[PDB]
This record gives sequence, C-alpha cells and structure tokens, in this order.
Amino acid sequence: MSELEKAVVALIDVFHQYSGREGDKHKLKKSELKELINNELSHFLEEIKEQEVVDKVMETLDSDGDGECDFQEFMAFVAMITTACHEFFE
Amino acid sequence: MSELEKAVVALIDVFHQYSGREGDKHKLKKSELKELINNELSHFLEEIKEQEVVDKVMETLDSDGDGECDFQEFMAFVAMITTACHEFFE
Ligand SMILES: *c1c(O)c(OC)c(OC)c(O)c1[C@@H](CC)c1ccccc1
Ligand SMILES: *c1c(O)c(OC)c(OC)c(O)c1[C@@H](CC)c1ccccc1
Ligand SMILES: [Ca+2]
Ligand SMILES: [Ca+2]
Ligand SMILES: [Ca+2]
Ligand SMILES: [Ca+2]
Repeated sequence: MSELEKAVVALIDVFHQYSGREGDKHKLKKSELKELINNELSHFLEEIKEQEVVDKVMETLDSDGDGECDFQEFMAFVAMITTACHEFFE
Repeated sequence: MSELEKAVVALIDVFHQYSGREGDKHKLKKSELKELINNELSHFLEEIKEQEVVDKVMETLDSDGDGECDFQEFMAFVAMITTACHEFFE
C-alpha cells in the first residue's frame, strides 16, 4: 500500500472504531465524536471537556440535521482539519 | 501520533510531493495528478493511460475552473474515494 492508500484505510478504520460503539453503528453520536477527537486528534485539537463544545462541534458537522455525524460529514470534518493544517504550513 | 493524525499528515505530504514538481508548486496540473493517481492509488483506481481519462478526471475535480487541482479540490477527490470505499464495505 502507498502512503495515500494507507491514509484512506486509516480514515475509514478510525471512523468505524468510534461509530460502531453505540446506537447506529455507522454514525457518530456526540459521545463517540467527543471520544474520537479527544483520543485521535489530541495533537491537533484542544481536548473537549465541556458539553457546550461537544454541542457546537456536532452542530457544525451535522449537515443533514439528524443529530449525529455520518461518514460524509466526518470526511467534511477531516477536510476542514487537513485544509487548515495545509494553509497553515505555506 | 494517532492513526488519524498520521492519515492527515500523509494526505498533506502526498499532495505536496506531486504538486511541487512543476509550475504552481501548490497545485496539481494534469501530469502531476496523473502521476499521483498512477503511483499512489494503484490498488484502488485503474491506471490512467489515455489523455481522455486524465482530462475527464481533471475536469471532474476542477471546481474553480483554473485547469489544475488545488488542495481543496484534492481533498474533495479523497472524500469521493474514501466515501465510495466506505459505502462499498457495508
Ligand atoms: C494540523 C496538522 O495537520 C499538523 O500536521 C501534523 C500539525 O502539526 C504539524 C498541526 O499543528 C495542525 C494544527 C495546527 C497547525 C491544526 C489543526 C486543526 C486546524 C488547524 C490547525
Ligand atoms: C476502497 C478501499 O478502501 C479499499 O481498501 C484498501 C479497497 O481494497 C480492498 C478498494 O478496492 C476500494 C475501492 C472500492 C472497493 C475504491 C477505490 C477507489 C475509490 C472508491 C472505491
Ligand atoms: Ca454510533
Ligand atoms: Ca448527520
Ligand atoms: Ca504543480
Ligand atoms: Ca482548480
């Protein structure tokens, strides 16, 4: 596998890890999203401790309004982060 | 680094590898995009041999119409692939 292919499988993998935990196994509810961010982006994002922040983040990512973050909304999240990092460095 | 963080840095890294080669070092012209797909997605995508395919792919990815693929359009490409892979498996 190339680095890129590895990156794609890792994205799918981490999403699966967190989404399968509770309820809809293909969507991230607030607690799952909070755990993903806290455990997997601890070097990029501030750790979420407040409900207000979990709610704001979910609201921002929840494009279809079903209260959860699906795979597409997750990829939209990944793109926001990756694009911010990219613009940041040059 | 988490798997996810590694994934983000890899995305940025591969884009940088191919974009810096020629012309605008922050954008993928057709030849660069072709080489990225051929060398880095050889297990997910058919190898591109025809100009018609390079042109179709570029056209599809080129949202702002500047003839090249920037980082955002690239992330849109990554999302298409990753989302197709994800839907494919469950
Ligand atoms: C984002 C990425 O991708 C990154 O690469 C490893 C690094 O570290 C070199 C970061 O610090 C970030 C950070 C800040 C630059 C970031 C995360 C989310 C949104 C904007 C920036
Ligand atoms: C997508 C992924 O993630 C994958 O895992 C490595 C494999 O290989 C087992 C694929 O073949 C794909 C395919 C769909 C099955 C794909 C490739 C590019 C774009 C969309 C889907
Ligand atoms: Ca879930
Ligand atoms: Ca949603
Ligand atoms: Ca270039
Ligand atoms: Ca463009």
